[PDB]
Amino acid sequence: LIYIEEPKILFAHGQKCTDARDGLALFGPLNNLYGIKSGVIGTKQGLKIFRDYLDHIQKPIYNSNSITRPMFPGFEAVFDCKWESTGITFKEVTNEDIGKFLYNSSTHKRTYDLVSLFIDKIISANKNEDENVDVWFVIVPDEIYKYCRPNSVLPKEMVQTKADAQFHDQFKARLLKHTIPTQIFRESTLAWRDFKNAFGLPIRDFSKIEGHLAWTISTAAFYKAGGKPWKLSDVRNGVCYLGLVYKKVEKSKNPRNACCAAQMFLDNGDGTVFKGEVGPQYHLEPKEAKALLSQSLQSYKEQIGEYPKEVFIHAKTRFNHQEWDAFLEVTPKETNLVGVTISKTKPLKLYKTEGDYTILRGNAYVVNERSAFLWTVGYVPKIQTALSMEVPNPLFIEINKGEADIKQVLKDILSLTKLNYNACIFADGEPVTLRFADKIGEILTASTDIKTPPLAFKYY
Amino acid sequence: IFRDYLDHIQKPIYNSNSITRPMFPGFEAVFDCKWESTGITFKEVTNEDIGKFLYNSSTHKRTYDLVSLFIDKIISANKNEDENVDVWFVIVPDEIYKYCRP
Amino acid sequence: AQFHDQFKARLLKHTIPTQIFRESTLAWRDFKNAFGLPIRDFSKIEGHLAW
Amino acid sequence: RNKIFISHATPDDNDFTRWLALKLIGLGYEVWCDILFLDKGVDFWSNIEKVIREDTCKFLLVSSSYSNQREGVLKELAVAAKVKKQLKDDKFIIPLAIDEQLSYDDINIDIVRLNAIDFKMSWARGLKDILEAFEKQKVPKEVADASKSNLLYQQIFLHDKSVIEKEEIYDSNWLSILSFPEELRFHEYNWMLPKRFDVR
Amino acid sequence: MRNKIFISHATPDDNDFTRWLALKLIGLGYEVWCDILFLDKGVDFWSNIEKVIREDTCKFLLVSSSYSNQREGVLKELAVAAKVKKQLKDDKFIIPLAIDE
Amino acid sequence: VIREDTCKFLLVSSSYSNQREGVLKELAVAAKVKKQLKDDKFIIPLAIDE
Amino acid sequence: DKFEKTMLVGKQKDKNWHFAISGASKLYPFPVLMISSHIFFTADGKKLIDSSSVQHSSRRRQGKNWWNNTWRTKLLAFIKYLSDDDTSFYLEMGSEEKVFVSNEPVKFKGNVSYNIPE
RNA sequence: UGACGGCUCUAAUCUAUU
DNA sequence: ACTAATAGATTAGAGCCGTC
Repeated sequence: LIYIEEPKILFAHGQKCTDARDGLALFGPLNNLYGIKSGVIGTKQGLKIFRDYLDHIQKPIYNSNSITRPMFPGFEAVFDCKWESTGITFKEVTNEDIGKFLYNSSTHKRTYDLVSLFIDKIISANKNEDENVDVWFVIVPDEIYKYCRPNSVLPKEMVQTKADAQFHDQFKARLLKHTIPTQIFRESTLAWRDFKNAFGLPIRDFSKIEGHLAWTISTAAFYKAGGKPWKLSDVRNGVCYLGLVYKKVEKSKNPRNACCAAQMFLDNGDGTVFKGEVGPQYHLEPKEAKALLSQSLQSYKEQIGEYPKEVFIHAKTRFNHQEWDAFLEVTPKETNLVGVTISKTKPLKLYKTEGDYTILRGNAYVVNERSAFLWTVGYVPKIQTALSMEVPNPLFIEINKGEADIKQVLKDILSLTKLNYNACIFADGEPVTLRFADKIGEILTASTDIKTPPLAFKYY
Repeated sequence: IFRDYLDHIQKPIYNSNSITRPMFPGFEAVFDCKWESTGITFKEVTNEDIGKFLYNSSTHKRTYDLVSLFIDKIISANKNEDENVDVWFVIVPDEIYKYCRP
Repeated sequence: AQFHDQFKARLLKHTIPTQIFRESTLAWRDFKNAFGLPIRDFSKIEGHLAW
Repeated sequence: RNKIFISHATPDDNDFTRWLALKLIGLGYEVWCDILFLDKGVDFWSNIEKVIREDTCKFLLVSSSYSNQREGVLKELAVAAKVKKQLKDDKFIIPLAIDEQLSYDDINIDIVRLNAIDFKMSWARGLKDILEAFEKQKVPKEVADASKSNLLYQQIFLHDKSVIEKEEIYDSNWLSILSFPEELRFHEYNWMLPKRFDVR
Repeated sequence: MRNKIFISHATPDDNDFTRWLALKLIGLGYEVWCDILFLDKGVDFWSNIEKVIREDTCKFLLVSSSYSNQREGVLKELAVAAKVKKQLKDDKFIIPLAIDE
Repeated sequence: VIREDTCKFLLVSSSYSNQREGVLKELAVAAKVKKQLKDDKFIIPLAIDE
Repeated sequence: DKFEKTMLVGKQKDKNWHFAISGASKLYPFPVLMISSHIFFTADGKKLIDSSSVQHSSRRRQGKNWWNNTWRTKLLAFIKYLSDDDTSFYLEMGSEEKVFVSNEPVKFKGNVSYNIPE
């Protein structure tokens, strides 16, 4: 077990620290933006949720343990950008129209119409109205998500209305045509103080997490405004990451029909994605395999100027000869390409005999030059608490095809543990190219009528 | 030209006479906004790249081609890029609209 | 034949506000004719024009 | 005269002062606080006088429900009232009201007349007004550099929060097999074992 | 409970009147606090005067003079008393005594 | 000695009774016991020096 | 319910928790008998709770107070409970065939750690 | 879907033998 | 023909919790 050092993430004025929460709270984001225009919709009551607690976000929200839960000074103090009660294009969604829409007994059409009720209001607003909305903000009530969701279940206490399936992915996918980033909130993500959902205790959240709960809420609502909070430095140039996860497209027919949403992270600090191909087993046929690389790898030609020297394509699935051989002659010539499969295949857990806390994260157990493990989850020296409360498991990282120094490989996956622009955590337990390709894989499969270029994260 | 003009209207500039052609104290002092050389999204369309499409003589086809060079970048940056732009400034040279005019 | 219409009409699918500009309207100072007197005398308007 | 002395409750205003001082160090100022130094001890008292009477140019005092009626803060504040006197600097003590529970009518007499810097509603505008006030008063300062705050962050607030070269032994969930049976025998039972015998 | 009638003054400039005041005032029965013959000596002057003003003071009787108006120590008493006067919502909390002719 | 029966601390506030480490050591010990003895009239710094 | 001063089965509110292991033999990286750690719950100590969601919920709330030591001593004691004579544990393939497997999990060495700052 | 964990539960498939 | 296979060793969904 040689220890892999914890990586670094940059912040304002080119500085380099190690914590996303701590660095922003003290240093700030890299790019300088002035203000954020918050196009906000939702029910009339929900307006009294977002509006006041939005003012709490630039107030100092304290943490009981500044070590484990880092500081949060505000919003203008941390992000150097202004957020205020202006631009609030409150498209009042009456509960009576939702009432005749929410209680429908259908599975998809209940979500299809209810999403459409939210969609047609925001769409016209960015078409006709006079706000420069950057982060669209759709506050969704509680009863809708409790009823309208995957395998939707509705009890029979107040039955009045009668007749993918997910609310979130259908919402995001439709806006790819309209090209608007949007933030969606559910339950008491904001109104946890006075919710007392089950009983008096706020079962959703707590004051301890509130210090960095508003970190995740703010950082999710900050990156979509064209900002660049933190960017990597230890990732070298000329290296292409293709984090791809095969996603089942249908739930009823053709179980072997699937599509892959291959992310493509650049060397110039671009968390770019790419559209893969629909490959019908569990493999990308050369018809689709050639198209992926010839398109995803092509972006280096105009984004930088030349093809990357190394191409680290990531996956949770092993390859076979047909996919890999297609990946050679389609485009990559004189440029290295390596297929790395990262998965929690077999549980190898390590336990510390002397002492009580769990294994520190960053441990790599060699098995071969082309296979090892990576403890990207576990104890953190800085926050003095393990990222995973339970005993963690490593990422079985083996080089399926190609030859590369796996120790050089291992610290590179660890490098992609902090580009997690959906939460404020010290490190994410998966590479960003593989973690963020699951949601976009879920977005691009919500509908079958999208022509998506290599779109960035903020719409997903 | 923008690197001259864009920050030129931040400072006050006096015309020949302010009674008929009034001066303005500047963008920050008048319009109460920040608008400077920051967030610039220089996307160079090289003259050889423009010339390789401008050299076509069929105005029924060339004029559509010249716009097609511009929009494809704009929507790409709008969708498949990270940078945010509020108002886009297509600085088409006088030669572009000299020939592609009725 | 003027690309003004097609350029802005093609962004209606994208709905991005593009301010069409020109070198003459933005580079009055460095533009000079053959005889030495520029055709566009935008100097005096460089007030309410910049408005 | 460069130090910006911060008076506050030791364990309570740490969150703000750690923010404020490291912002002040981040903005380039030099700040004394009881949490910006290690190997302390005799440094407390008998050197605070030297760092205040000869090095402290501005006294940014943290006003809060915890700093109010505290032996350490009041004593340091009483010094600030005196240290303001020999030099011709009436704007040497600058209060900072942070706690919401501390009403503006419960402010101690040493800073009642002094125009405080508001932080309760928002820490950002208070930090900015801190900057403009120093610029207007020509407060001595160096170039802005947040690496000093990071250095003060990693050296002080990350001192015993790093990795150390130490040999450890970890137990796992793998039980290695020592030896195996000598031969794996394929028993050639041609139509001798039943076809559907379920050999399991 | 605020029953001590705190009377503010500057230096020993007034002190010969204020005990003359007190020896009639505490002579007649008013609980009178002064920073000369009633100040706790050997303790904080600054913290004590605030402690009585903020909590123990019932009435604020400042003396006016050419030497009891521009002094910072005296001005310190008026502002906190005024803030306490704001808390008490009594304008007549501060009662200037025009002692000097 | 200080914890037992130090009583008051009437210090000679001379021009040279402040930089000395010994008088401060008594004062520093006095400072700790002052909170330990929860007293406020503990120190009486007699200003003798003209 | 103790093996070498190690409690393997205990109490949690009204649900009795039991430490359980799942063994999957692998020839990679080297011939091993890979073990997994699980907590399973019985209403009266003899019948498992026939509710996967409840068992999942109970296991999530039973490991709440279980740290690295609580996991490892329970695992090693249960594994050492399967030890045959002194330092191994045989798997019987025949009347004379046996596969001795070590009772002590494979040790690994690391040169970087934290200082245990309480 | 603020989220990151951890496991837990299902299903499918490639690879050879009734 | 592959009809069934019972195991290898991968492979997503996907609800459920815990609180970094």
